Amino acid sequence: EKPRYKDPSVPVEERVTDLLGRMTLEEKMSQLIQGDITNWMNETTGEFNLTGLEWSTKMRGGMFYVGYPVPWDYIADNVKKAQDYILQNTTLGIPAIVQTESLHGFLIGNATIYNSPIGFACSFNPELIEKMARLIGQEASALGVNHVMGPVVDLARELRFGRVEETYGEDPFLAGEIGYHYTKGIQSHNISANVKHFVGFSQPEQGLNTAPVHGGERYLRTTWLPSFKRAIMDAGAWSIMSAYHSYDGIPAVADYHTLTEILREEWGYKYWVTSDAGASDRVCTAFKLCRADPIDKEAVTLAILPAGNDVEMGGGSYNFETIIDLVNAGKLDIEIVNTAVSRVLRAKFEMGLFENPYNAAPASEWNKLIHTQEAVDLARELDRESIVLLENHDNALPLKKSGSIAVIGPMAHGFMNYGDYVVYESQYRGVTPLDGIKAAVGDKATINYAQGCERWSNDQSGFAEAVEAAKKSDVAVVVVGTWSRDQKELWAGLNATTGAHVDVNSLSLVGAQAPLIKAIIDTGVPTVVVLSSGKPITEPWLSNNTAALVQQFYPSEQGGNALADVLFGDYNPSGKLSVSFPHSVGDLPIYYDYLNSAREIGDAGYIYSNGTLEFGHQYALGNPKAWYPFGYGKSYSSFEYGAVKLDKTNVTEADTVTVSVDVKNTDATREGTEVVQVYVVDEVASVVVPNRLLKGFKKVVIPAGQTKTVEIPLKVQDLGLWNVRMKYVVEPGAFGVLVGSSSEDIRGNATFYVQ
Amino acid sequence: EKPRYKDPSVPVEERVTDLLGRMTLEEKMSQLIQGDITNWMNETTGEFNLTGLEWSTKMRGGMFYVGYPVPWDYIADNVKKAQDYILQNTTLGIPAIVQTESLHGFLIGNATIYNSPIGFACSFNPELIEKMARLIGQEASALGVNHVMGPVVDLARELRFGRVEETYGEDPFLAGEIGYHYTKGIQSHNISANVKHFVGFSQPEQGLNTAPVHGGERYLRTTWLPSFKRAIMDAGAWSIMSAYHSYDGIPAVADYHTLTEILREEWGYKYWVTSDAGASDRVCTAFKLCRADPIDKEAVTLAILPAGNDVEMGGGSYNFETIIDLVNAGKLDIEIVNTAVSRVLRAKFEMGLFENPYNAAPASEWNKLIHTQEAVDLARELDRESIVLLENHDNALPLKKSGSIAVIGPMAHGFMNYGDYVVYESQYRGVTPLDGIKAAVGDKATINYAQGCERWSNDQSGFAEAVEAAKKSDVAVVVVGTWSRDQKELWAGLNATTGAHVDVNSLSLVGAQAPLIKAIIDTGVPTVVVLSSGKPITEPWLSNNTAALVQQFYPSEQGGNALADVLFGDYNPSGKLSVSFPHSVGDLPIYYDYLNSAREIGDAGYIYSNGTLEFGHQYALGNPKAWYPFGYGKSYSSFEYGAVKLDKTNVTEADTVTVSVDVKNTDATREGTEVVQVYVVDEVASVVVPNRLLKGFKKVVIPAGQTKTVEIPLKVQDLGLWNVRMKYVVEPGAFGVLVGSSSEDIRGNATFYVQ
Ligand SMILES: OC[C@H]1O[C@@H](O)[C@H](O)[C@@H](O)[C@@H]1O[C@@H]1O[C@H](CO[C@H]2OC[C@@H](O)[C@H](O)[C@H]2O)[C@@H](O[C@@H]2O[C@H](CO[C@H]3OC[C@@H](O)[C@H](O)[C@H]3O)[C@@H](O[C@@H]3O[C@H](CO[C@H]4OC[C@@H](O)[C@H](O)[C@H]4O)[C@@H](O)[C@H](O)[C@H]3O)[C@H](O)[C@H]2O)[C@H](O)[C@H]1O
Ligand SMILES: OC[C@H]1O[C@@H](O)[C@H](O)[C@@H](O)[C@@H]1O[C@@H]1O[C@H](CO[C@H]2OC[C@@H](O)[C@H](O)[C@H]2O)[C@@H](O[C@@H]2O[C@H](CO[C@H]3OC[C@@H](O)[C@H](O)[C@H]3O)[C@@H](O[C@@H]3O[C@H](CO[C@H]4OC[C@@H](O)[C@H](O)[C@H]4O)[C@@H](O)[C@H](O)[C@H]3O)[C@H](O)[C@H]2O)[C@H](O)[C@H]1O
Ligand SMILES: *[C@@H]1O[C@H](CO)[C@@H](O[C@@H]2O[C@H](CO)[C@@H](O)[C@H](O)[C@H]2NC(C)=O)[C@H](O)[C@H]1NC(C)=O
Ligand SMILES: *[C@@H]1O[C@H](CO)[C@@H](O[C@@H]2O[C@H](CO)[C@@H](O)[C@H](O)[C@H]2NC(C)=O)[C@H](O)[C@H]1NC(C)=O
Ligand SMILES: O[C@@H]1[C@@H](O)[C@H](O)O[C@H](CO[C@H]2OC[C@@H](O)[C@H](O)[C@H]2O)[C@H]1O
Ligand SMILES: O[C@@H]1[C@@H](O)[C@H](O)O[C@H](CO[C@H]2OC[C@@H](O)[C@H](O)[C@H]2O)[C@H]1O
Ligand SMILES: *[C@@H]1O[C@H](CO)[C@@H](O)[C@H](O)[C@H]1NC(C)=O
Ligand SMILES: *[C@@H]1O[C@H](CO)[C@@H](O)[C@H](O)[C@H]1NC(C)=O
Ligand SMILES: *[C@@H]1O[C@H](CO)[C@@H](O)[C@H](O)[C@H]1NC(C)=O
Ligand SMILES: *[C@@H]1O[C@H](CO)[C@@H](O)[C@H](O)[C@H]1NC(C)=O
Ligand SMILES: *[C@@H]1O[C@H](CO)[C@@H](O)[C@H](O)[C@H]1NC(C)=O
Ligand SMILES: *[C@@H]1O[C@H](CO)[C@@H](O)[C@H](O)[C@H]1NC(C)=O
Ligand SMILES: *[C@@H]1O[C@H](CO)[C@@H](O)[C@H](O)[C@H]1NC(C)=O
Ligand SMILES: *[C@@H]1O[C@H](CO)[C@@H](O)[C@H](O)[C@H]1NC(C)=O
Ligand SMILES: *[C@@H]1O[C@H](CO)[C@@H](O)[C@H](O)[C@H]1NC(C)=O
Ligand SMILES: *[C@@H]1O[C@H](CO)[C@@H](O)[C@H](O)[C@H]1NC(C)=O
Ligand SMILES: *[C@@H]1O[C@H](CO)[C@@H](O)[C@H](O)[C@H]1NC(C)=O
Ligand SMILES: *[C@@H]1O[C@H](CO)[C@@H](O)[C@H](O)[C@H]1NC(C)=O
Ligand SMILES: [Ca+2]
Ligand SMILES: [Ca+2]
Repeated sequence: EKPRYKDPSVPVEERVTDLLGRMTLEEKMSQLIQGDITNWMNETTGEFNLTGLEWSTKMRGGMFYVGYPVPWDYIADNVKKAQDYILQNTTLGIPAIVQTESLHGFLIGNATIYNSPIGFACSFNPELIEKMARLIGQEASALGVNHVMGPVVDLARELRFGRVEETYGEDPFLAGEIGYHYTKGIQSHNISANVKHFVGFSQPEQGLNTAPVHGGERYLRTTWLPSFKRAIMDAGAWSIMSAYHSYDGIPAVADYHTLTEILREEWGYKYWVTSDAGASDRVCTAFKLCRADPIDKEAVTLAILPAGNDVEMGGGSYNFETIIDLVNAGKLDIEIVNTAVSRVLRAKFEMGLFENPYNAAPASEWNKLIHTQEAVDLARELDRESIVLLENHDNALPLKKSGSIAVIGPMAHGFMNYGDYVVYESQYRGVTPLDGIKAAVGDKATINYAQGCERWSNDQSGFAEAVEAAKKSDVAVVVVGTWSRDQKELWAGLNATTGAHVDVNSLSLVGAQAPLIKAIIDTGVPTVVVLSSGKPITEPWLSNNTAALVQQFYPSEQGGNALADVLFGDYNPSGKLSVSFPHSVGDLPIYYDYLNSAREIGDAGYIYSNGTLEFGHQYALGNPKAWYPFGYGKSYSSFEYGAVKLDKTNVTEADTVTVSVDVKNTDATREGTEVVQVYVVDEVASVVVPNRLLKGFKKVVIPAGQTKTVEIPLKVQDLGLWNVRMKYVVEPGAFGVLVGSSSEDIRGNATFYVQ
Repeated sequence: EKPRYKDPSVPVEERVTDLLGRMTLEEKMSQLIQGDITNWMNETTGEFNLTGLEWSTKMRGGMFYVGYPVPWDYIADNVKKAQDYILQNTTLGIPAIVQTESLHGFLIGNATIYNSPIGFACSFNPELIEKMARLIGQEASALGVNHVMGPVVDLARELRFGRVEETYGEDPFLAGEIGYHYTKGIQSHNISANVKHFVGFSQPEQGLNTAPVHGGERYLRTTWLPSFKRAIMDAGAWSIMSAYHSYDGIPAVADYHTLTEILREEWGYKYWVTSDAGASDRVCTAFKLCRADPIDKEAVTLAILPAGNDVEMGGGSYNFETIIDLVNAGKLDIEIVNTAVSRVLRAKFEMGLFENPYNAAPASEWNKLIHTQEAVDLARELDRESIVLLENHDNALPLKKSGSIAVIGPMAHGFMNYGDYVVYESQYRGVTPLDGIKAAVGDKATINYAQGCERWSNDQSGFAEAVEAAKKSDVAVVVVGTWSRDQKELWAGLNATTGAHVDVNSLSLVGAQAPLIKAIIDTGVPTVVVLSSGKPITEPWLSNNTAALVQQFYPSEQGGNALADVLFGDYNPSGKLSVSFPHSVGDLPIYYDYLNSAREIGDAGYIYSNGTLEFGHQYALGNPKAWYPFGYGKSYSSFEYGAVKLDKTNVTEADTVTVSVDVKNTDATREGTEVVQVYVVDEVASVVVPNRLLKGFKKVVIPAGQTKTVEIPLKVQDLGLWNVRMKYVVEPGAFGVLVGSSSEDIRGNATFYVQ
């Protein structure tokens, strides 16, 4: 007599079948459309509108967005009102999924802000990233959130595109490892991850946000899909978000081959796909696959729902409201609707929502769960591990805590240089470089600060003050780079050089920043430049014209403390680049995993700083090789690698090859951390393959003078290619194993053979 | 009793069967490998080596290259020796194909040099290009050549790549029309064309010569293949050359899908495919599909010959010498060899070579066939029709033949600015801008010449002389641009900014050229800039800071006379751009036929010349829209278009729609020529398609005040797409017809509907 779907002990598929058979067609439509908390919650006052909750639950009640910059109790209270309404005032009581952003911290004011993804990928520390994700899930779940819109497992393969910072770099393997760990950390709370943006999104034409992508099926399977497969199938993500683009002319939101044939029929994915925000309308408005004005809502629904895009996100025209009419007209098979709903319900059952619909903590516990010291300490630790040392001439770094230090530049103080996907007014809280350097030295050194310039201006009126600061100091630290905006300022249109919908046609420093550096170097004071940015910057004259060069991708709220830890030697920098740096925007793309036959062609030309021209061929007056390659990063210590050893030389597809190498820290006094990287070369292939691929790594702490044996496993099944019949095969033959300190700095090699 | 293959009256397929059944395996191998005239001809002395001819005919005798910078009689005599040896000293007497380059003129000294392809495509005059090709074939056949290595029907879709100049622009339709006409003109002589480079070659990664191409099958079929289909199938080209690249990871030289499934099984191509020069070795050396050192010649042959690449070009390791061993070992089916040989023989029979093996004229007739006044006049006419007027402020142009005129700049005099694929020392003959301007004015104007700068230097020591020339003149013409090299200097490594193996990471003027222009403008003398180049140049400040701006892609030997014809008003410029011009190399790609959802996104930023920054989004500080779009070009006259009329509004796939529009020349006095362009929009599609596509045009001469009715046919069968099943369909629905003066300057529109 009680419904079987309410029984926690019944197998999930039986619960899904029982619930689906009780649902009206309107109740099915409602599970597939995303609502919004502001449908019942006034964003300024927090005041409740029942009529709005009734409508939202009826028409778009399966899940709703909560990413507004409001007090914690507005979110907790109005989420509770929604879950209570569902239980008391609907027949079936299907609990809502409650969605927000988490990219590099729970998107609510005064929560912990971690460094941006492109930066924490430079840690090469997926276990530390899993701890971050567990703390983000702790913070989110405290307020009643049960779904976060991450990770991004897109690859940074088009450096003009504004969302490079949101990715884990250009490499499929590193992005897949980080996405697996991030997904696992979030879902350890029974909160759903949302792997995005499926698939092939982040190589837009011209670098423009949402522009179409040129590519074939071999590139899609070889490069784009692996990070998705690691986060979705291996970590068991409960949801996916499809993308805005077309890939070889098929919209991602309407691609049956990717969303159904690969994702379900090949991989066996069990759960649901949502569109991106207004991605449904784009089928007509951007792609012209239907009438745009007025929008053909039926045509949108008939394109995307049968393709395998189960859920329509807000931000569009709510085209799926046509489902009732389409099923009643015989234009849409009820089985397609039932499959979509089943996917959403399956995730909600497995998450535990029917047994625990509202997971918020009481108000008295929020300060014990959100912005804890454990989370702030982890923010500092992970930021510190992400900093990449690019140059260090004649032991300029680390700095002594003595004498006088100039701290110069627009990114040194006055605002926090956060990446995108932070809440409004975040930039007014956190540790700046100046704050961290002043705290580090105390009364032992004099700090001479000068802004030098505004990041958004070519005005040089601040230079004389900065030159005076440098001249009165023993060393100068100059902090410059790119900037983004928070989730109100970005969409209001305030100036930026990176972030969603902020694309660039140049990677050089903007405004007076490069001339500011030149003015300080020209004092003859040793000058340490810190790049504070969301993507590569092209200024190759910095490598040999400064005393040291440090990369800190957009910081955590502890950014200046992490930076001072490295600058003063309390931490030996250990980061390695997650993305290759070109010499110029004219040299793109620059990824390290180019196909054999790319990049290494001919001789490069050069333009001397005095204007002399030295003509070459690839290019006439420039260089297509990376300025700094994927995996690059220096240390205050030096590392010497021994002979590479394999445990097995003659293997099957079924085998694991363990790579062993002894690494010695040859420094006289300082412990350091090395990221040992393993690149695999498929020496002879039946189709053209990537020249080399990262397939393992290990980050190892090595005391001064000590030797550590580093072991890295290679699963042979993971080393295959997509052959001329579009089948995945590990072909018999030789595989080279290249071991070293970057994708170019190879210190040893070995070979094994697949039979 | 006499062999059937010798009977001219026997059907070609019976001749092929009879000859093939008489051939040894070595004789079959020899038809599939390209020899070289220098195997028997000393390039310096012309002296004959019989032993060399015997070997070359035995091992690689089907065809041979003759592109060396030698006297006419060296070519004629040593070709005759080869054809005579074949007839007297081989069993079967299979006549040789005799190959050279023809791109923009027969590649031998003192033959007619036409303007480069990217330039003559701006004529939008395929009938005039067919007359050029007929004259190139007259010149080549005079010396015993029977095969030319063109046309290039690649598209200029990557502006960094050095071979943009060799193409007919970025548009499939225009490139297909020109390639059809060029092929037809050559083959009217019973000389074979060689359509190249099949397929998808000219979008290399990073812009680098021979680098791999990312793209899908829909892009390949939609954009890359159509120009090939027009030149190959509609004009009946007797040969094709495959390319150096990989496309989505399949080498073009080893692609069974393109070379066999599309080219033969879909299209029904009857003839042969050659590799490019050393393209066979690349299967191992660049693509790593086999051992490189020592080269696995068997593996190369097993990859490319069965794929459909019949003939191995010289410049590699002559891998096909393994055919005998491979057939004898049972590794290569004799039927694959027999099919390849049959394709070569079929072309040789159809050409008429067995009846006429040596087509050279006698020496007494060479000056009546090569470099005739008819050919030189056509060179001037076609060059003049190719010049594009970009700007003309306040009737600066045309110039009067009075007063004083300054002629300034590195490209104004001292060398001819020819494109690539000219013979060694060509640059010392032809009409420079200065030569043409001095000839035009005679004693009616004073010409003040100054070089101003060297194209390859930032030295400004010549500026004072040029400023003095400008100040003493009423108007200044400044000639700058890019440069290439001839077929000895290019491969010797001399400096260049365009041409095969000369790729660039910037499109801005090189060296002191832009500062030279600024120095002349700053005199206050009206300044007319002529861009003399092989591809777009990015200098947007020229549009509104000069008096006039003229584009002349690399000239003919009559270049300065054609330029003076336009500058002084004897010809009203009529060219339209074959390729879109971006604002910056950071904005690429820039083709006009982008897919719906590309390019038109968001708001553009700007950097003022005073350094003020104006932030946008696409891009933060730049503009992804073209500076000048495909099809752009001004006139001294103005044109007013009437209403667009269609003869039929309701059509089938079988129908032709004729577009009619009245065009009036509204100038007070001057006749002018307009290129009326017709763009088709498929308003609603089942897959994402190009936003608009050129599908017809007509170049029309209109006297001042006159109205002409222009009629352009559209074959509805040509307006389809490649659907989600990769089938070509013309889908029922609306097609917009946009008529105008460029791809952006649309003056009228109409709609028809397919049933
Ligand atoms: O109306 C124009 C303009 O008016 C001004 O008055 C106002 O200041 C602007 O806000 C406004 O623009 C719209 O703003 C919102 C964000 O609004 C905040 O600012 C005002 C505050 O008062 C308010 O509290 C805030 O809500 C933008 O939202 C962003 O939308 C993008 C997608 O939209 C962009 O990208 C695609 C392109 O096609 C569009 O034209 C472009 O604008 C999101 O991008 C995807 O979003 C999802 C998250 O979705 C969630 O937020 C959006 C919502 O509709 C949906 O229901 C939610 O689930 C990510 O997970 C994906 O990774 C990402 O790809 C942004 O996150 C989102 O914040 C509007 O775009 C804008 O028009
Ligand atoms: O050995 C290095 C260097 O030594 C110096 O001493 C010398 O000055 C250089 O010549 C030399 O380099 C080689 O030069 C030849 C051209 O040689 C001329 O200059 C010297 C003169 O004394 C002599 O009479 C001349 O022959 C180059 O030839 C060009 O080759 C390219 C292809 O090679 C390039 O592109 C691919 C890349 O993989 C290579 O590394 C790169 O060098 C042609 O490109 C294709 O060629 C065909 C035409 O083929 C015909 O010419 C080449 C020949 O082997 C073949 O048998 C012929 O059919 C075009 O139709 C295609 O469109 C194009 O894609 C050039 O046309 C060709 O002139 C050598 O590359 C170079 O190594
Ligand atoms: C970029 O945005 C900043 C705001 O972040 C603008 O800064 C304001 O500029 C005016 C005059 O330029 C000042 O009086 C305000 O005090 C500025 N605010 C801050 C926080 O500095 C800046 O003008 C914008 N720049 C451009 C070029 O758009
Ligand atoms: C580019 O190539 C030209 C040859 O075309 C070089 O010109 C020679 O330069 C030397 C000294 O620079 C002169 O003495 C010769 O007279 C020049 N020859 C000509 C024909 O002008 C030029 O040097 C090269 N430039 C670079 C930067 O490589
Ligand atoms: O200061 C450390 C040294 O102690 C260690 O021995 O070498 C490191 C690497 O320095 C090289 O790479 C960076 C360049 O900028 C240097 O000039 C090189 O010696 C240093 O950080
Ligand atoms: O000189 C002719 C005029 O006679 C004709 O009337 O307009 C033409 C086009 O000029 C426009 O386009 C080019 C820009 O540079 C001008 O400023 C525009 O008026 C002229 O060539
Ligand atoms: C939210 O509250 C304020 C009143 O204090 C109001 O100005 C605004 O209109 C309200 N928003 C909505 C959509 O009712
Ligand atoms: C309350 O919500 C209903 C239904 O969406 C809406 O019509 C009404 O305008 C809302 N009132 C306020 C004050 O926002
Ligand atoms: C249920 O709806 C009734 C109005 O019909 C309302 O009085 C009651 O507060 C609602 N309860 C919840 C928990 O939403
Ligand atoms: C959390 O999710 C797992 C996996 O579906 C499930 O087994 C478990 O019961 C869930 N826990 C709760 C408390 O709902
Ligand atoms: C800086 O110096 C070293 C010279 O030892 C060199 O390897 C590197 O290429 C130089 N970097 C740049 C950007 O010029
Ligand atoms: C510029 O620097 C180069 C390289 O050191 C040198 O060869 C050249 O002579 C210098 N040029 C000038 C014009 O000073
Ligand atoms: C061609 O002739 C000249 C002799 O005048 C000679 O120097 C050169 O070696 C000859 N070439 C060959 C390959 O024999
Ligand atoms: C003549 O050709 C033969 C065969 O290729 C070659 O061995 C011999 O060296 C050549 N002699 C000259 C003078 O080039
Ligand atoms: C044929 O070969 C013989 C040498 O065996 C030679 O004497 C004769 O000149 C050759 N004839 C021709 C036309 O090549
Ligand atoms: C020229 O080619 C055509 C087409 O194959 C052929 O019909 C004709 O006989 C040829 N003419 C000569 C003189 O060989
Ligand atoms: C030149 O001037 C006209 C202003 O009427 C404008 O259309 C064009 O955009 C300007 N060109 C550039 C390159 O600024
Ligand atoms: C630069 O030009 C802009 C645009 O005319 C003007 O707004 C700005 O005031 C000028 N800037 C300076 C610093 O002169
Ligand atoms: Ca292999
Ligand atoms: Ca249509």
